[PDB]
Parts: sequence; C-alpha cells; structure tokens
Amino acid sequence: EGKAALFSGVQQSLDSFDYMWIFDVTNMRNTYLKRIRDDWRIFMGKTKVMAKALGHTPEEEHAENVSKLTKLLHGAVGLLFVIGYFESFVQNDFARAGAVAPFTHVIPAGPVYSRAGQILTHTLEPQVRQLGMPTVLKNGVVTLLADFPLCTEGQQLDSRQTRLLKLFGITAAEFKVGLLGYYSKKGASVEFL
Amino acid sequence: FQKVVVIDAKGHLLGRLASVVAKQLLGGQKVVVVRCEELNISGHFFRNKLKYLAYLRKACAFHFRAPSRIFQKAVRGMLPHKTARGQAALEHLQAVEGIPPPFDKQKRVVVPAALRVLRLKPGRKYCTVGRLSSEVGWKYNDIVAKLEERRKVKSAAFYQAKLAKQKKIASAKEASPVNQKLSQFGY
Amino acid sequence: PQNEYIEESIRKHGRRFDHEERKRKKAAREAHDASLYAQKTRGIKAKLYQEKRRKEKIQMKKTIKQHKRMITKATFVFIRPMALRQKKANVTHKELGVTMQLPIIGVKKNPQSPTYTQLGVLTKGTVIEVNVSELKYAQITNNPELDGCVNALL
Amino acid sequence: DIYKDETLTIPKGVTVDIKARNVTVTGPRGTLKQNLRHVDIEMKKQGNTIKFIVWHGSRKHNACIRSVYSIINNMIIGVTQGFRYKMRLVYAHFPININLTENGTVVEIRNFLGERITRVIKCLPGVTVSISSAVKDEIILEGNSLENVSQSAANIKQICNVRNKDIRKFLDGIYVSERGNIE
Amino acid sequence: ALKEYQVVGRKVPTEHEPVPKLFRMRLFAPNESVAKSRYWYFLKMINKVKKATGEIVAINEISEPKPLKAKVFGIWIRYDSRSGTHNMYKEFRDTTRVGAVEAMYADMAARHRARFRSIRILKVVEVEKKEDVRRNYVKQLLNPHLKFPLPHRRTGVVGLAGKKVFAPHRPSTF
RNA sequence: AUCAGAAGAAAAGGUGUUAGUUCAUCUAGACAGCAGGACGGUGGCCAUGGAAGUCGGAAUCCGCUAAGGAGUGUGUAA
RNA sequence: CUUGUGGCAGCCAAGCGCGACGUUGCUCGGCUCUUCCUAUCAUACCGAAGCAGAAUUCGGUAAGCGUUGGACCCACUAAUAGGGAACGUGAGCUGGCCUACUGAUGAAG
Repeated sequence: EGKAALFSGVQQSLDSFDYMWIFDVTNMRNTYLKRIRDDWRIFMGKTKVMAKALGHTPEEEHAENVSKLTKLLHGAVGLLFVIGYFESFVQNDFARAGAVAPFTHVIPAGPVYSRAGQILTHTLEPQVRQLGMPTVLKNGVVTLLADFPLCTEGQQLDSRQTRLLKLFGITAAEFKVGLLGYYSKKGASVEFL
Repeated sequence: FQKVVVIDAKGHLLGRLASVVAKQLLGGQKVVVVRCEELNISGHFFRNKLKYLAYLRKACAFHFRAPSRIFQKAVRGMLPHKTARGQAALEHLQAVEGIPPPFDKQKRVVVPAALRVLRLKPGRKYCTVGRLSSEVGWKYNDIVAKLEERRKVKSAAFYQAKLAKQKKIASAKEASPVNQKLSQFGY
Repeated sequence: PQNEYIEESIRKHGRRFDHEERKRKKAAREAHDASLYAQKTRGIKAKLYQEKRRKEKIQMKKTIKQHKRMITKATFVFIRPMALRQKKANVTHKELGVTMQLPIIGVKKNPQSPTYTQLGVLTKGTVIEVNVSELKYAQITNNPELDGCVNALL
Repeated sequence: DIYKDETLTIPKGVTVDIKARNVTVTGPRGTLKQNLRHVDIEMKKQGNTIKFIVWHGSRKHNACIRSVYSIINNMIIGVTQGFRYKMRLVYAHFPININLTENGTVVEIRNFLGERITRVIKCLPGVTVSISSAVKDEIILEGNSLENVSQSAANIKQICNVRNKDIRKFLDGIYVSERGNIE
Repeated sequence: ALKEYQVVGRKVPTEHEPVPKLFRMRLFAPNESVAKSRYWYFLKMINKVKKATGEIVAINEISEPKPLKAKVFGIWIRYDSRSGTHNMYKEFRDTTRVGAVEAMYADMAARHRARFRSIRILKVVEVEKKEDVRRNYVKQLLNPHLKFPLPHRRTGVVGLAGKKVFAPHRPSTF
C-alpha cells in the first residue's frame, strides 16, 4: 500500500508545475532535508520505483525519451516545485562511512577533548565502554593510554572512524544535487550535462 | 573350513563378530581372534563406558577388563557354556592381545558381515574396545601399541622383500609362449 | 562504608571492563541453555520447570493478543470431637458475590441420613440455617472434612 | 536436499594439500597440519577453488560444512600473514609481575591480589607470548591458529580469577583486548 | 502387489427404481475380491446404497498406459488417526501409478504408522508441469542438471557371494 | 536416547529430527548482513532535590516524508 | 500405590454447553548394630543475592568422609541431616544336618 502511495505521489510530482528538480535525500540528516524543502515537495520512497512505475518504454512513460533517462536516474532524487542555492550553498554535515577522510585526524592521549582542543567534559562515563579504544577511566576521568588516529587521508571511513566522527566535530561532507536536465512540459529536453 | 583360522578384529563389531564366531566354534572350527583392542561398538564412547560401569557395579562376579576378556565374555553369552557341548566349544576360542608371534606369520581373514564400515551408517558414533577398557582398569594400552608398531615394521619389511620377489616372477611370466593358449582357456 | 557506597566507586573508578559483553553474551546463549534445561533435568525441579514455562507462555500469549463409637465427620453443636465441631461457615452469597464467615445458627437437614441431621453433622450438600441480619438456609457446597473449612454457597 | 556445496578461493599460501583428510597447509609464514577425519566430507582441491560437498546429508552433518569452512579459513590466513592477539592488563591494588621464558612460550604471573603463587602457564605449541614496550601491560599473542591463541587467552583469563569475593569491587585481572593479523 | 481396478456397479433395479445409475471408481486392491470390498466400503459410507441390493456390472484392470515414461504423481489422501480426519496431500515421482501408491502405503505406514483400512485414497493425479509440483526435493529432482554419487556405497556390490564368511581381504567399498 | 526401544502420573515443556496443513512476503531486491538516516513543535501537561521517551499519572496530538513510537531497552542525578 | 501447590462461588476464558491460565470474593516405643538410599547437617567445589571485608542467605554438583557427652532441654563440637530394611533388626535387645562368613591345613596335573 505504501509503495503504491509513493508511486502515486511520484506521478503527481512528475505532474508538478515546473523547475524539474531531481533531489530527494542524501547523507545529511532529516533536518537538513527539511531545511532544503522549506524553501519550496521532496519525496522518493523506494529508489527506481518511480521509474519502474512510469515505465522504461516511452509509451508507458509519461515523459519523453525516458528509456535512456531511466538508467541515469538513480539514488535519492525526487521532483520539487534554487539553481544558485543548489550550485553554491552546500550545508556542511558530519562525514559517514564509505567516503575518504580529507585529512588524518588524531586523538591526543591522556584526557580527551570533545571539541579536539577547541574548548573537554569528563562526565561521559558511558562513552568509556561505548568507545572501545585503548582508554582507561581512572579517577572518574577517561585517560587515553596512547594517541589514536581517527582516520587518515586517502583512507575509507571505517566503522570506528565513523563512530568517533559522530561524537566529534568532523563535518567532512557537503550536500550536492543533480540538475543536469529539466523535464519541461513543452521542451521535454532532459540534458545529461 | 580350515581346522585353525585367524580372524583379524580391527574394525569388526564386537556383537556381530561374536555371533559369527560363536557359531563357528559350535561347528568345531578352532577360531583364534587377534587384535582384540581395535574392536568397535555402536554408540558414543561415553555411553559404552556407562554400560560397563553397570557391569562393575554388579557384584556378589569377576569383571574381567582386558579387551580379549571383553570379547570372550561376548562369545560366552552365545554359547551353551553350562553344557559340555559349549564348555568344549569355549576352549577352542583363543582371543589374544594384538598378534602374538605364532600367529603374525599366518594369513588373517576378515568377516564381511560384521565390519564397521559395511554395518554402520557414515558418521555414526562408535567406540574402540581398546581405548574403552584402558579407561576402565586395563593397564596395557601403551605396551601393546608399541609392540604392534614393531611388528608392523617387520611385516612391512617382509612385504618389500616379497614384493620384489613376485615382481621378478611377474616380469618372467610373459616369457612363457603358452600365454596365448592361457588366453584361449581364459586362464 | 556509607549510603550507596558502591555507587560512587562505579562513579569514581569505572565499571568491570568486561561485564557488559559478558552479560550480553549471557543474555544471548541463555536461549540454548533454556532448551538444554528441559532436555536433561528430571524430577520435581523439572516438574516445576514445566508449568512455570507454560504460565509465562500463556501470559505472553495474552499480552501479544492485547497488543470406636465416635463421629468421624465434622458436626455442629457416638462421640463428636470438639475440634471436629464447627460453628462458623464462610458462606458466599450468590447474588451479592461476597463470601462472608457467618455463624452456624443451625442445620436444616443433612441429605446423608436423618441421624446425621439429628447429630448436626456438617456434610457436602447439607442445608444449614445461618443468620443473615448483617447482610436463611444454605447448602454446603464443599466437604469440610477434607477442605478443613465450612465452604458453602447461599 | 541431496547436495550442499561450499567453495573456497585459495589465497597466496604455498600449498593447501588435503592429503588423507590432513590439511598440511604451508604458507609464506610456515607450515601447519590439522586432521580432518572428524567428519566424512568430500574436499576437492582444483585450480583456485576448494569444493566441500555434502551428499544426501542430514542437518547435523550440514552444520559441519560452514564450521569446516570457518576452520579452513583460520589456518590459511594464519600461514599467509599470521595472527596477533593483543592482551591488556588491569590491576586494582597489587601490581602483577609477568615474566617470559623460552622466548615467551611459558608465562609466569606473580603478586596477584596479595596472593603469593607463581602461576605458570605453558602455552600450547604454535603460540608464543611477548611483552610490548610501546604500551605498558600490553602483551602480544602471536600464532598461526585462532583456536590455539584464543584458548591460551581463555586459559590465562580463567587462571586469572577471583575467589569468594565481589566482582564489582575488585577490578584486577587479565582480559581480552582485541584481535588482528600480524600484518 | 496392488492393481488398478476400474469398478462399475449399480443397485438392483426394481419397480420403484427401474434404471439405477452406474457409479464408477478407480480404486486399488491386491485382488478382484478386495476391490469389491473396498468398493462397498467406499460407497456405503458415502452414498448409503445397501450391499444386498447392489450388483457389480464390470471389474477391469488398467495396466499403466506409458510405464516407461517417468512421471510425478499427486496423491490426495485422508488420514484417520485419534482425531480421524486429516486432508493430507503427498507427492511421489515414479514410473507406474500403482508403484506410487505402493510407496505411499510404504511411507504412510512408516512415517505415520497408518493402516490400510484407516487410510482411504481420495484422488491420484499426474503432475505434468514442474511448476505444478510443490515439493522442493521433487523440484530439485526435476532440475536439468541432476547429478549425485550412488548413495549408500556399501549397498552397491554389497558382498557378492553365496556365504562369504571369512573374506580373505578387506573390501574397498569405494 | 550420560541408564533408548523391543493404562499410572497424561497436562504440557524441548534452538531435537522428518513429514505435512494454514498464512505471508519475494530481481517493485525475500531473510540476514554490514552503511547511514532513525527529524523537528517538545524538556507536551501534572508529577520532583534531580525525570529531557526510557521513577512515575490520562491521553500520547501534531509539519516533514519512504520513516523518526510524548519512545523498546541500555544509561545518566538530570 | 506414594512426594510441593485448600475448597467453594462468580468475572473473564485460547478453544472444544463446558472452557485452561488468569481475576474477584472472605476463610507401642526406643537402645545397640549392620549395611543401603539422597530427599546434603557439616565438610569439597561453584552460582546468585547491596556480596566493602569479616560474617550471612538461597540455589547447583556432590553419599567420599563424619554426623556427641548428660536428666523438651545445656554445653562442646564443623554438624549433632532425614530415612528404609511394611509386623527394621522381639528367635541382637529391653521398657509402657546343610549352607553361609571367618580362619587353619590339604592330594593333584
């Protein structure tokens, strides 16, 4: 039932007025998606479900030349009803796994700093067990036996690296959007630039 | 049906070998068993142990513990050992540990109807009588193993001398021109 | 020590380093342990396992669904023992649905035998008159000789 | 079901022979041999694939396939680059004295919670013990087989126990830190 | 050894009922006489036609039309147990219709300890389509690439002698 | 089957196994796995030293979506 | 055969008029002895429990070893466990021929 509703909403989104936006969600949290959608409806549901519901064949598809665009259409994208904000404004967000760390961030030994020295509250008692790093909670304060590098440049964001980055202030990410072409009602020219 | 036969007991089942042996003894055949340690019993090792600690618990009896004495007990239950027909059938059955010298030079036959591989589904739990009894009160597990290894050395050495000898007669067999007539008679 | 003395030691020194995964490990393998319990144990402690397993099973099913010449019988006042003699009965009112311990004013008739009725022997099904001022004849719905109490319904 | 196949991609190693239900696997690090008569299985070595096949097998025998596959993975990774087991020490009041003998094959621990026992552990062959100077109380357990290294870690853990006391008050002991390959 | 029996019969005609209807059954029985007994049992429990007012017009035996052609059989049956009613539907793959039922008697009395009188055969049908098959082992047996070593290796070649007590060599069995 | 097998307890329990029956999804990617999100009114209102979903008392509402339960536990005085 | 779960009356009540678990209702007798059982009093080893430690409680394996002196009591001790031998041992005990077992010789391959 939910999939059918998503397909129906996708058809309505395809029948929207203009601006032929292609963007639904990204690694950014729901708040960033809500903030982006505030200046406007972003909705994707299941990936490729809208393309499958529309149909690869041009006769089934409401748009024109959708057979080639179906393969191009992938990821969390959706219609909406701007260009400068998408091209320029890219809100920073904490990095996730699967990407490459822009640098080699390390954690100083001994007492740890929540802001990496930009302040370092020691009240995070459950964090000592939840960390799993070589840290000893002595005298009610977590003490690092040796320095641990969270990540390195050119290395994939590991699970431990991602977990440390979630608590730390590493916003090594920037939101991006895809507006290569526009499904104009009359022009019907969805460029692939 | 030779007067004296030797049954290798490695890999045979204690119950199904005994039933075959007990009948042959009553037929009058002098059956001698060798390598009684490597007999097998259906059921995991710890189970056959407990069924044996019941035997030791049963007391006034003489709980003979050596693997030969375990097999001899098995045969004594399939003979009419009260009567002089079975009392004279028990004394033909000589069950020994490993292979004493007067039998290691004799051909040892195996019972197809009671081998472990032909009678147990693959993967079934089983125990070895030699290992079991060595954990019940037997004290000669190690010595028979060392003695068996030594005989294996001599027996294997004996084969190599015989293997070359038969190879010479194998190489000289084709020299006979009667081989064509041998083929015509299928021999 | 004083007050919750083990609650600042945890506050100031830290937790047993390997307690949480041990308890997580225990909370996991207990599923296999529970089944192994029923397959090995025998006797009363195994019997105690049975109905207590079913108790939480049916209760779980409910929540997810919601998701010498002497008298050998008790008498009222052969030889009738004083201990066997009883004068108070926990007669339960039918319409009211309230069980109340009422004094045994008298026995109307004993269905067992007229001699028992004459002796005032309390037996199952016997009719006994009890005062209802604080709230009449009533029939004994139980056997006081075995239950140990005069259980009856109004 | 009548067939149940498992495939293994042979890493570098040197030899992965299955001669007579006995994997005498030789890798660049060294040679290790284990028995395989514990289960009745078809193990074929060909090319870069090792086929483990069950024919008309029960679920009891079917469960042995993945266990063997997990087993066979253990030493083949060990013989290639080795395995290292990192050990960490935690002491409450009495510091623990640790000594290494015959290049660490035997570990003796002393001064455990006031007790005066020279608890001696002859670690199983194929695993040796070393003390890391990079970080204090860090003990390195190097070997080519997880079940041997882990068992030694389990043994050193159980001999490092507390008796008739409260666990949540006493913290001294030895416990597993983490695993990993040598390289 | 069972046989296919097409059994056709009707009740005795009378002035009230001059033309009885010819009922037909395809039921299995080791002989002709058992086929009559099962017929009367099958029909009387259902249609309530009395034995003494019934005559049988023809007993025929149906040889398997294409015995050499491998087939998959669908067998609807009704188990009788302590409860006495179980809509069980088993499937067997073999060559002869009778042979499938034999195995069904073999399995029902082995897996479930059933009894010939208790079990009544409901309907036996051919399953010509692999899609119509519902059993994974039959589905796997119907695959294009069937291959397996001869199971129970000992059962092959067994011992191969008359009375081979005291074989002189170990058996390879491989 | 670590005391298998060759009507009395009897109602049921079993992550023991083999058959089945009735429902479910599933190349619109089934289950599991990891990878991430798992939001904002709002720390709803009483309740209290301290209760932010997670001591507790009635609902427990809403905007966003494919989805964030006035929250399922862990946890903290919070 | 017997062992550790009171009855009655209702509300529910998976289900098959009953209806399980829940819920309401107040209410002849004893000394010695021989063994044997574990349903363990202590001792051995474990688990859990606000277990600082000492000391304490429950539970698990455990019958190998013990489980008193004096008229319900009063002290030691680690404890002073429960039983059975169906008329415990009244043909060991009291009151209101042969076969066993222990020993001693013994002809004989």
